[PDB]
Amino acid sequence: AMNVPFWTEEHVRATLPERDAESHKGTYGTALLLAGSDDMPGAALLAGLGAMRSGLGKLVIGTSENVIPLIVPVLPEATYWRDGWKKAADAQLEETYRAIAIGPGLPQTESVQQAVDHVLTADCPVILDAGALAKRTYPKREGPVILTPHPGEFFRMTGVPVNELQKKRAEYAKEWAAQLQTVIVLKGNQTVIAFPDGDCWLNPTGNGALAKGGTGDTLTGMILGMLCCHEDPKHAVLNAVYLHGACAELWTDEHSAHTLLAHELSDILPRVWKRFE
Amino acid sequence: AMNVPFWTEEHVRATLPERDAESHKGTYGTALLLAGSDDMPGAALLAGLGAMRSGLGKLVIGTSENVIPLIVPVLPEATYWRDGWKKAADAQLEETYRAIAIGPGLPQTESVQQAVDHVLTADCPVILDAGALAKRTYPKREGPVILTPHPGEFFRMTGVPVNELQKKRAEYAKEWAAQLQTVIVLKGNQTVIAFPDGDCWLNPTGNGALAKGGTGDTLTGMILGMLCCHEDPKHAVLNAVYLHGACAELWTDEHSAHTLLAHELSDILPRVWKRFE
Amino acid sequence: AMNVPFWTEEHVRATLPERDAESHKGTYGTALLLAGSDDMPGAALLAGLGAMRSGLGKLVIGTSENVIPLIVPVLPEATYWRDGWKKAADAQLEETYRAIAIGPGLPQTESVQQAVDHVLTADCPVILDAGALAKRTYPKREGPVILTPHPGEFFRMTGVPVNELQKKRAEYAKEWAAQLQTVIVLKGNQTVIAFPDGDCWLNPTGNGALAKGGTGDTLTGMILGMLCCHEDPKHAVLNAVYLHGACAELWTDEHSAHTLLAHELSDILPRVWKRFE
Amino acid sequence: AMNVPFWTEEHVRATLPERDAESHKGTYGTALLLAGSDDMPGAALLAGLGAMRSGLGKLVIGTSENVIPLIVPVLPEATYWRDGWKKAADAQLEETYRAIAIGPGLPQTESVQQAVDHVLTADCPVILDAGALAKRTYPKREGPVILTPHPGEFFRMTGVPVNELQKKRAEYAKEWAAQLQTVIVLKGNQTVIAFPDGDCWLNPTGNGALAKGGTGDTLTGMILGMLCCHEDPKHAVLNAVYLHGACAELWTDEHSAHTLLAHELSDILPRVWKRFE
Ligand SMILES: Nc1ncnc2c1ncn2[C@@H]1O[C@H](COP(=O)(O)O)[C@@H](O)[C@H]1O
Ligand SMILES: Nc1ncnc2c1ncn2[C@@H]1O[C@H](COP(=O)(O)O)[C@@H](O)[C@H]1O
Ligand SMILES: Nc1ncnc2c1ncn2[C@@H]1O[C@H](COP(=O)(O)O)[C@@H](O)[C@H]1O
Ligand SMILES: Nc1ncnc2c1ncn2[C@@H]1O[C@H](COP(=O)(O)O)[C@@H](O)[C@H]1O
Ligand SMILES: Nc1ncnc2c1ncn2[C@@H]1O[C@H](COP(=O)(O)O)[C@@H](O)[C@H]1O
Ligand SMILES: Nc1ncnc2c1ncn2[C@@H]1O[C@H](COP(=O)(O)O)[C@@H](O)[C@H]1O
Ligand SMILES: Nc1ncnc2c1ncn2[C@@H]1O[C@H](COP(=O)(O)O)[C@@H](O)[C@H]1O
Ligand SMILES: Nc1ncnc2c1ncn2[C@@H]1O[C@H](COP(=O)(O)O)[C@@H](O)[C@H]1O
Ligand SMILES: [Mg+2]
Ligand SMILES: [Mg+2]
Ligand SMILES: [Mg+2]
Ligand SMILES: [Mg+2]
Repeated sequence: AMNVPFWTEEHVRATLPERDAESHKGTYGTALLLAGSDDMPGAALLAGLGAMRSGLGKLVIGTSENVIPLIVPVLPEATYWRDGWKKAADAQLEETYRAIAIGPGLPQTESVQQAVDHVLTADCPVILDAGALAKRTYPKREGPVILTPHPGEFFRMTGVPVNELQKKRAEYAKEWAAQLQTVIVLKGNQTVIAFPDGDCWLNPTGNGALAKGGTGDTLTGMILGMLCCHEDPKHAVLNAVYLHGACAELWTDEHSAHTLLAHELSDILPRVWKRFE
Repeated sequence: AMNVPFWTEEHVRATLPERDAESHKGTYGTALLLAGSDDMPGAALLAGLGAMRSGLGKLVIGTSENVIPLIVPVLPEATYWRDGWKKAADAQLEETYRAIAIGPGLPQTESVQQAVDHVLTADCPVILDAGALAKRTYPKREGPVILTPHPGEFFRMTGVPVNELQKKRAEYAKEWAAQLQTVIVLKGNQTVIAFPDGDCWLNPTGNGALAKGGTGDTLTGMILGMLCCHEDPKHAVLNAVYLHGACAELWTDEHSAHTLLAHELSDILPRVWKRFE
Repeated sequence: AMNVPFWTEEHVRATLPERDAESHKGTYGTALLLAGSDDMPGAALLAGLGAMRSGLGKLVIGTSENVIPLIVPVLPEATYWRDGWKKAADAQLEETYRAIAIGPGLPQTESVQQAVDHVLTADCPVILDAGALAKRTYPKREGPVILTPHPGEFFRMTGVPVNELQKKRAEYAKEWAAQLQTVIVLKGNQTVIAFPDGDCWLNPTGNGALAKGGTGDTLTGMILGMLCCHEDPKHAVLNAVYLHGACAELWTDEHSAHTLLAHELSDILPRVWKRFE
Repeated sequence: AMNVPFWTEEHVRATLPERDAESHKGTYGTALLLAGSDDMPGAALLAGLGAMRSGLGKLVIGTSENVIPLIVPVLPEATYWRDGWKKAADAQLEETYRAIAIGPGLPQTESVQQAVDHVLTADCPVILDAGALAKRTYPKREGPVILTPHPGEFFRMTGVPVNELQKKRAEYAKEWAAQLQTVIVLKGNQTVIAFPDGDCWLNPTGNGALAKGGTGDTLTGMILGMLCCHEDPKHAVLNAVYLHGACAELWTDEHSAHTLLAHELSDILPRVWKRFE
């Protein structure tokens, strides 16, 4: 209705970063992932794999103590801030991060919001997902704040009922990105990426293989890692959404769309990303 | 003897569901898996992988507390109801599920039967396997009850000795599906799928690679997931049994039948299912 | 020197079992693996994978309590006898097994020998490896006892120094198989399989990729599983040793011999075994 | 500037060891890896996989008690010295090792230095990495001491600021290898391998896929294993650095350089090493 353009293959190709010969892990920064709780542990593994696959230099995972041992055998490249998401409720971060994500696998509690308020005093891009998404406003700060709601979460944030939202997705996503002054990645078929300066794009990739638990956790991690290796955080968000969907499309070439498990998106991304270089 | 027809490739092709572009995890429902105990933990991983591979939207695994950490690194897409199978002994479920399975890796105790009685007050299809199979009767309810005995379990349920059962498998499975008013998936070479309205089919797929611990746990999960994405639960049961056997047949093309491990059925299913689309 | 014959491809082909359409896990029996301790846990995973890959019907792993959780995510098809190897020191087994192995990852203690004495009152083939190998004698019983020493272990059992043993491997292995009335699988390049009735064979397969920790643990499991699916336990031992070596030979076609990890033998066996059918 | 030569493919080919038919795990020695702590557990898995992939006979991992269970399911071929890195602070090793590595995933503490001092009284090559790297001197001993700093660690060791170091890498690495009488593997693009007898080489392999957490942990393990199977420890160091980089180059043929995870280097090495035989 607003003729929102698609972020196309050519846009992805033009904006994906190089990984120069003369670079080291510091060049690509340290990200912080605040995710995973005792009854929702998996989201931390899913977002952690997503992030480390996506071009960062180092990853610190601030997860609940009992979730740590579940990540290590799969992702021994991550290090930990023990009970990090809980500790972030109590004080500003003393360490500097290139980008921060909070929420996958976290409960929708006031303590999580206290951690959000603390993380937002850092000077870096911050992603809020899942349990960190609430009806609230956001402080003026330098770095972008990126919200990644599915339509149910968007209802929670805005009071716009899902059946109404789905009739005018880009109109609502844009209106709320403007009002909140946050980026909004409104998930679904033709995911909307709405920027608070009024730029808006639709994502052309993806399919129903993604319509299963965990896929958004992987996405959150992909955005996190891409924020570390892209100079322009807009490109990081857009490329992450695009490549996430493209991994599902590769899967369905030889596998049924009913059978994908989220973590496999991370396994597919290395070859998919290569195709866009 | 009763000329029971085979559920054929063409039946599978005609009844497997689509996964539409305009769908999300809610479209494919949330299943509940009540499985896995401290000395039989593996069944929960096997049924959990089977279920998430088979087209559901979300999976909640109600397993013993100490089994949880053993599933997460392999299946980070599942969430948990801590000690769920034990808690189900005490009260009706307050959450709504698209389908429920109970029994793989559970002991054959009265407490498991109490959980069965509670789960049966939900309005959804329910699968009973392994430890949940007992000599008993079933309350009138809307959703189908699907029993998945091997011949030893069928003896436990009915008093029909295995050596007699094996002479007239479909006759006994049909008689007991009618008497109990449950679906009976009577396992073995030429698995019988007997419906309580008198429909009955034989499964043409599978081989001796399946004659090893855990394969039925994987099957239970496959039925669970297929109940979530098929409109007709009869088709879900039939397709699950068929595709389970077909995965073993793919394995034996290049691998010895002596060497299959149950979890690999789940790894094979993505490509096998694609062939039937 | 004694012109001991090789167990050849044609011998393997002639003696490997079928896995009939009309069979179930009971047909292929339940094995018991008594293995793995707190500072040597890995041997239980290695022997467990080896066994379940090798044609048994069910596997019960009697391992230390804290080792259980380390096996489950890799081998969810196994079930457990909690602290089984320790409990076997106290009483005869009340359950019937098709075959038993004891020792991989167990300490060389008197308590392990007490478990050995108890396991030997069962009527089935029994394999002793690693910590279960000691200087001792064996009671008259129906089922074969199969010892799987490397030359260091053979010295421990016999007092024959390794440098002397290696000069006349088959002569010593035969002499001691006769004296003890046990099968002796004397490991190394050209493994000797000596039977207490005086039959003796050399194994023609294998290479230096096997000269690394854990490979014998995998072998012990392979023998265990093959004892369950072969009618003649001599063939089970011989085929296991042969196929174990053949998996290393397949590895070295495209991978360096320096780089094999024991568990990968188990991953290779499905395709290798197929070649001999 | 000093015209330091590259260690080339032809050098690697000429110096990689054989793995003879008549060999066993003792031929290739037992290594000790002192690595992994509660908030940095992954380094032990990464270095452990690296080491066992690289031609040793046995590996003992002296890691913190709670890290053990995280390694076993991935690397069941390793055995353990429980809390080994901590115990090494208290006394000389009573066991003989072919080579020792200390530091990956260890904190930069005085207790780690006490363990270093004890390990150095053994008569074998010793690698110091990560937490074991400090500003210090080294006792006269037979076996080489091999330091594996990245430029940040080199600053910690020497006071040479990174921006100055990077202008004259080989000059500084050589000067400090001479002064300390240690081997220095100065990491980065064109890694410098400086020997204390004044030999020095540059590594021609590798790319930005390596510029991510954990890759140096894998390298430390590769050096450790190669020290066990090479007669000349200089060749072991040089070959390890070379093959490590070559694995990254193989990865980038079909996968994006942004997406490599360190543990995958270990998965690639078997085929890469084969190419140089
Ligand atoms: N190749 C390199 N060149 C320059 N600095 C480096 C290099 N590798 C690591 N560093 C520095 O050391 C830090 C990493 O320390 P660590 O994570 O403790 O191993 C980086 O953030 C850089 O500041
Ligand atoms: N049918 C579909 N087509 C394309 N993308 C989808 C579809 N269903 C779900 N997704 C994506 O899967 C993810 C779901 O996020 P979440 O609900 O947080 O797991 C988002 O990236 C969605 O845009
Ligand atoms: N693409 C979508 N369109 C409409 N509703 C959705 C979509 N994705 C998620 N939801 C809603 O939110 C619920 C999932 O919430 P959660 O499992 O907490 O992430 C679903 O059951 C739906 O009711
Ligand atoms: N020989 C065989 N041919 C076909 N299917 C088999 C065979 N042996 C076992 N199965 C199947 O393997 C599963 C065994 O279930 P369970 O005993 O619960 O593990 C069922 O789906 C059986 O029908
Ligand atoms: N296809 C089958 N035909 C006959 N008996 C079976 C079959 N599958 C399982 N059983 C019996 O039930 C036992 C397995 O029980 P469980 O291990 O408790 O699932 C087997 O040892 C058999 O005695
Ligand atoms: N160089 C070699 N050639 C053939 N087989 C070997 C070689 N080195 C070791 N093995 C085998 O590897 C296993 C070692 O057993 P263990 O010492 O118990 O791990 C046995 O099956 C040996 O025969
Ligand atoms: N094929 C073989 N030939 C000679 N000695 C061996 C062989 N395999 C193992 N050993 C000896 O036994 C030791 C291994 O014992 P273990 O690690 O306890 O299994 C080796 O270090 C050797 O001294
Ligand atoms: N851009 C690059 N080119 C080649 N090697 C690299 C590059 N970045 C990092 N490395 C290597 O990756 C490892 C990093 O070690 P560490 O910082 O200890 O993880 C070392 O082997 C470095 O030489
Ligand atoms: Mg989500
Ligand atoms: Mg069963
Ligand atoms: Mg051994
Ligand atoms: Mg390092």
